[PDB]
This record gives sequence, structure tokens and C-alpha cells, in this order.
Amino acid sequence: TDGIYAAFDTLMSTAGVDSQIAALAASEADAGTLDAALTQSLQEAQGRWGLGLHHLRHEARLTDDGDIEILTDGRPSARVSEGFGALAQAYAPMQALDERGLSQWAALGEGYRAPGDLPLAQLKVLIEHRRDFETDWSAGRGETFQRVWRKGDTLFVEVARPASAEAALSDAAWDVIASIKDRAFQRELMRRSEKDGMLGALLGARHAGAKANLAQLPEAHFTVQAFVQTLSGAAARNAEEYRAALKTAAAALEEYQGVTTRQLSEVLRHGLRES
Amino acid sequence: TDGIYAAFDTLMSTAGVDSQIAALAASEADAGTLDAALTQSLQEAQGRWGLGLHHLRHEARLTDDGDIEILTDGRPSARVSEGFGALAQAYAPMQALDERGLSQWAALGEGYRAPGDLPLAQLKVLIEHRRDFETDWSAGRGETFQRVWRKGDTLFVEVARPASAEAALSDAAWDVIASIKDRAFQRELMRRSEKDGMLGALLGARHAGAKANLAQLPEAHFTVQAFVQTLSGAAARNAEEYRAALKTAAAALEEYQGVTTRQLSEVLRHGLRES
Repeated sequence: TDGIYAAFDTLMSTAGVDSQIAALAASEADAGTLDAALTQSLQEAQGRWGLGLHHLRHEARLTDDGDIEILTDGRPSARVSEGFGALAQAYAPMQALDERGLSQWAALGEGYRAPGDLPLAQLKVLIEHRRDFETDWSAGRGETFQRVWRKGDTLFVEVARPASAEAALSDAAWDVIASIKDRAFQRELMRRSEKDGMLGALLGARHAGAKANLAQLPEAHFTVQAFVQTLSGAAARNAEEYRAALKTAAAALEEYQGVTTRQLSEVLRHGLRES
Repeated sequence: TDGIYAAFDTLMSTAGVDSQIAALAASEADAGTLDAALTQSLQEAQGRWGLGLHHLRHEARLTDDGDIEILTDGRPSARVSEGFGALAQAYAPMQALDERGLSQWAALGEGYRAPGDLPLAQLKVLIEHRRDFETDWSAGRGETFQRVWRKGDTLFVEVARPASAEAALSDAAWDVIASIKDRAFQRELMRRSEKDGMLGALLGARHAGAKANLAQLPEAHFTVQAFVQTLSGAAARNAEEYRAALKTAAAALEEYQGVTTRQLSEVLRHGLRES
């Protein structure tokens, strides 16, 4: 229960979010301020994780016993103390991914959902008109996927590059593995993988070296998959602003997948005896 | 029971003995020729494997049934078709290795044998005049050890740096695994290692892209631990030559460790795809 703010910060980090809940709390921020930050973080994380739940309202808040409560549409879904896997299980029945790992739910709920591979001439007509609208997924520049919707005064541009948690973890672990120099430690990891796989060898070495059960990785369940760029006012009705926003969104995505993966690699060294 | 020749040659490989027990029967030389070539190669390998059995006659000869027999001092030891491992199990009881992995057998035995800290001046006396002599091990540059003995018209200089075969396999396996950039292949190896371990996953993606194999890695049992340099005739009574033989030995230990580790590494990338 003393790890709950830090566990949360750490869950937000998998999405490139710097929530700073443990810090906020230790500075004696009031509860309203902590709850507003829990919620803004969770919402930002939801735009990156690619679970496909733009149609739900996401909230989080402190409880008296020191826990953090995660809500969807004002209903409790999980508490941070139940663990990161549990939070993933609570979201799973709300999700509907296709085989590309893209959410099949709409973002709007009420409105028109256009084909994602429309002519720009036609998408321009949708963007310049007042009504809310929404576009379905399609491929996009740089081996991405993209869609867009508008809710009132804001245009939401989503770019995704799906990846499973497990695959993104394997990559960070590989990078750690590939850089070990101590020959004795190398030989230890070879043996361990006999029974445990390469992952598993690395994870067992962190626990053994730290002489404790280290905090489970929220990266086993969550990872950066997408970025949502936002536009407002006149710009949210301008087709060239939209096109510029797609490149922005794609560039930010690449950046988040880059540092979050490097940050997982550095955390994975925690506890390693190396030498 | 056919290609027992290819194994031998492959086994000689691990000691950088580039025998040709395949191309010598390909050109159809006689039972005596081959035997000469078989036993020569074996002796040469014993120079480098570092099993510390200088005090035995080592021999290999064709058997009636088209096999290859390894004998030690007249008593058969094992047969090639019986497999790399079984050779090492036969040598095991013949050995006696100290706390550093240096042999505890004298090379001559019935030759008094001088301390490894002999002053050169004194060693020089032994060399130039007169008879058989042996030195116990003593440290040398580069974490090596060294000793020297003469028997009859031939003087032997051994530079040795012990290391487990399995240690040297691990080391080479690691360098390969650390050289892989492809993420798909990396995720492949990881997943593959969940049942098969890091070795195996590597070997396994080898029967895939190599179609076949490189014989139960003889490197799994034998590696370069040493190099013997030899002098004969006048030079074997010259101290200035001895000194140069020591340097040669020392440099060759390095050279043969490199040319064999490369090989093992290329074997280890024998069936994988980096493209």
C-alpha cells in the first residue's frame, strides 16, 4: 500500500506520461489536486495505450485507505492495488480489437462514420462543415494507421502503430540482454534460460540480485501504441491543418515508442548484479 | 556409420587442426597413410585442448568396420561414431587439474622436474646442457601460464590459459546473439528459448536456415586451452631459441583461439537469417 502512488506513476510511464503522483502527494497537495492529476494522467495514457476506449469517460481518484480507484463512465473498474494484470483484465471485456490490433469501436457513438480511405477532396468537405463526423481506420504514412473524429470544437487525430505488450517487452529485454559484458554473468543467464527462457532469465536475475520480489512490470500489460493530436477552433475545420496534424502525430508516436522502450530497458537493469 | 570422417575433421576443428581425413580417403590413400594422418592430427589436437595428458601415447586408427578408434597408451578410449561427448568422458578419468584448471601431471614424470620459478640463468643451463628436464607451471603475461620440458631431441614449450569448453561456447553464443539487429528474429529466438534455452533456440534457427547441422557441436566438449611450440635438433639446446619459442607459443595461443572462436561463431550463425 506504500507502493500504490509509485506503481501508478509507473503505469502512466508505460504510456510516456509523467504523472508525478508520488511527488504531488509527498508535497502535501490537497486531495482535489491529486484527483485532478490522477484523472488527467489516466486520460492522457488512454490516448497512447491503444485500447480503443475513446467513447468511455476515464477517471481516477484517491481512496481513504491509500489506494487509487480507476473508473470508466463513473463506474469502478479496478483499483491500483489489484495489480497491473487486473487492470488489463478489467478493460479487456470493454475492448474490441481487430486482427491488426486496431479498435473496432467508434469514438463518437452519435454520428456519421466515413470510410478511412476516402479521397482527401471528400474528407476536406467533412472537415470544413460544422457537424461532428468520424472516419474509420486506414493505413497511413510511415507504416502507421490513422483515423480522425470531431466532437464539437475539437478535432481528434489518432495515429497508431500497434504492438503487443509482450512484444514491446521482449524488445526492451533483448536490448538489455545484448549489452551484458561480464562473461560470468553471461554464463549465468545462459544456464537460467535453460529452465526459464531468455526473458525469465533476465527477470529472475533482477529479483535474485535485488534480494527481494521487485515490483512487477506494468509493461507486461501496457505499452505505447498510438498518439492523438488535437486541434481546436478554425484549425479543427481546416483540411491542411488536419494533414499537418497527421505528420505531427506520427512523429510524436515514434518518439514515445522510442523513449518508453529505452526507459523499460534501463529499468530492467535494476537488480542485475552485472559487473 | 558412413561420415565418421567428417566428424573427426570437425572434431579436429575445435583445436584448429585442419586435418583432411575426408579428402585423404576421397583420394583413396591406404590404411597406413590415413592412420598416420589420423594420429598426427590427434596428437596435434592434444597439444591445444589442454587435457594435460602429455604423458600418454595418443593414437587414432581405422577399425575393421569403417569406424575410427581413439586409443591412449594402447588401451582403446572411445570411437568416433560414439560421439564427441563420449570422447571427453573417456579422457575425464585420465585427467588431474588443479585449482586454476592447469594440469597436475608432469609431461615426463620420471624426470625430476624443476620449479616453475627457476631463474632463467639456471633454466639456460638445463637447456644448453645437458639432459631431459621439466618445469612446473608459472604465470606469464596475459593471464597465461607456461612451462617447458625436453625429451630426447625435442623441446616443448606450453603456454596455457584454461577455460571450460562450455564457458567458451557460452561466450561465443552470446557474441552472436548480441550481434542480431532484426526484431522479428530476436522475438523468434526469445520465444524459441522458452522451451529450448538460449543455446538451442540459436541452434534451432540453424537447422532451419542451414537445412542440416554441424555435428553435435564438438565445441560442446573441447576448446583451445593452450598451444605447444616445439623445437628440435640444435635449437632444442639453445636458450635464445627457447625464448623465441615461448613468444611464438604465446602469440599462437591467441591466434588459434581467435581462428577457432570465429569458426564456432559462424557455425552458430550457420542457419539463421539477418535479412
